[PDB]
Amino acid sequence: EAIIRIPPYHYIHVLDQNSNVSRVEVGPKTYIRQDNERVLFAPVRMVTVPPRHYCIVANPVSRDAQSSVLFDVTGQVRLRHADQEIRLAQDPFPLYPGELLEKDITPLQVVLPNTALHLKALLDFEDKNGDKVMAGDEWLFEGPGTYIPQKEVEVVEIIQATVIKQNQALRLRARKECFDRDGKERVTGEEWLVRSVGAYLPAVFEEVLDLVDAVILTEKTALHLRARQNFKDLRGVAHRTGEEWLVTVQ
Amino acid sequence: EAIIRIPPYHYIHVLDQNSNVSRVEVGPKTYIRQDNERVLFAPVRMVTVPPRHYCIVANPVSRDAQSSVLFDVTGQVRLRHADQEIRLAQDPFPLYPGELLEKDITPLQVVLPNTALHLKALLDFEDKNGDKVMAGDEWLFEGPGTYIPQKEVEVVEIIQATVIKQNQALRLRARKECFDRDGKERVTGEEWLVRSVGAYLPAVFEEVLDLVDAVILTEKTALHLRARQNFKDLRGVAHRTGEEWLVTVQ
Repeated sequence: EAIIRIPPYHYIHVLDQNSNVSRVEVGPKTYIRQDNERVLFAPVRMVTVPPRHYCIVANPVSRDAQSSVLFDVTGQVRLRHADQEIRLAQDPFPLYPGELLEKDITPLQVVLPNTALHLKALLDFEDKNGDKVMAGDEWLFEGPGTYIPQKEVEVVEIIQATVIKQNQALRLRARKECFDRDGKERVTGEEWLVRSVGAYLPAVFEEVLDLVDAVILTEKTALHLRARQNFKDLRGVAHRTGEEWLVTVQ
Repeated sequence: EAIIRIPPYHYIHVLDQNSNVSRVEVGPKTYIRQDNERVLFAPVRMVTVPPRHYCIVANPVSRDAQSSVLFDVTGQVRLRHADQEIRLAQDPFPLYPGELLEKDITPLQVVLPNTALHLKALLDFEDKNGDKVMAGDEWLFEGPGTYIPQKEVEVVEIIQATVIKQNQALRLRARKECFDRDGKERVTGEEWLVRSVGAYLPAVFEEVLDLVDAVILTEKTALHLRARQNFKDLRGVAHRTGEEWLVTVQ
């Protein structure tokens, strides 16, 4: 039918095959078609973003300073074919020609007060504070809050804060050379021990091992152990790479 | 038949295939149809919301400041394709075109005076008090009362208040790092003990374990126990990670 026939917050792409300038006809209206405004698709609803949600739209539209959707000399929509635009809660924005929906509408990303997101940047970019973000930096999203899902970052995994009970410690194994909470250089595979009571939130590098509990030392017993390598114990005694000594209640 | 023929609080969608501006014709009347007001469905009743009930309507209608159902330049109803509207007790509101009923009319949500709802937000939003609600926060609906079923929140489970009899205690296991009723940081898996007599309402994080009863200590007997880890008992005595001592009537 030559008459195209639109519901209210709907829009269709008219294929002006005198120019193929496919342009969104934001409804609603009894738009009339010559074969210079050829309709492409159906009156399907094309749902929008509910509050505090996000949708991933392929090939978004380039926007000027006033956030206006630009058109070129022939009237075709100015696109970002090789970009992405994270659309938060907003009106039923017209899907301009080229604008494809990669990910349909999805709920926002939530972290529990003691979980963390391994926020891996996939693409080099600059954060809002604007200091530096390398193409693949690792930074840990903190506890209670909500992250804004961006196109340049990827949530590889959710990191549950492993719990360090008293008389228990976490055998942390870094897989890259870096620092720790205390501040001494932690190298790859160097298993170190943190005794801070609580739910020690693992960093981007700490591979969590088993929770080692403190052995039980009454005056009836003494722990006979061998040092695997040079270090200084909690009491402040230098020990060699295999010297066997006793730790007691004293 | 060219005559459409409506009962009183009924309404039908007329498909103006000169514009397909499907618009609700709120009855009742002897509306007459050219093929520019094409009827879509039947005089089926389309029940409304009884008092203190709620219905979930897909694709609700956008409303202005005066809560008027808007129309666009061609007269098609202004919809919220990507939103929800919780309809409380109200009149037989016209189901405008696009407006679908996700959940049919259902009774309101009730909590017994000592049950609780694990109110999980599915979507990021702001509560009525307006401080902050992250996308997936956990807050416990309290006792005797009624919650308003919202689109942004989900009742995962009903939480029966587990009962702590005297000489009994609850072995609470948090699965996230957080605080407790007393106020000390409770980390994941750290089983702690609450001795407050009553029906201790479990929090959003407390996984309830078995109810441990107080052992029976007459002067005839003494409880010989070993401490699993460093702590301070109720009497205020530091105990090591395996020191075995006796607790008596004294």
